[PDB]
Amino acid sequence: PKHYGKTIKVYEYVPLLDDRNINDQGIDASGATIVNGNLYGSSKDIGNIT
Amino acid sequence: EWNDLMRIEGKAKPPKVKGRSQVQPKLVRRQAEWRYSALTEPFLGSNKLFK
Repeated sequence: PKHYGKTIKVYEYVPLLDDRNINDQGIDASGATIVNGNLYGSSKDIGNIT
Repeated sequence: EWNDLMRIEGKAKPPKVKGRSQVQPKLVRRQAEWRYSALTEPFLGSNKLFK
């Protein structure tokens, strides 16, 4: 529609377990504050997942 | 343009300001809203349509 200028914007939602998902909400099993909110990113390492 | 006046879109829309309202009451829609139901009913008053 008119009078909105000349721009259109859309929103894209990334999954839960992607490396692009970066947030400040994370608590690890102990209860402390952890850096990353993803359980694990786009990492398939068996050692890293466990 | 006439449809945009009816639905409040395009040029009929009020400008957007941060500290002020954008409420536009709908006049053309109202005037048409009585006319519709006034006109439709005669064609649905009986079971048969054509004489």
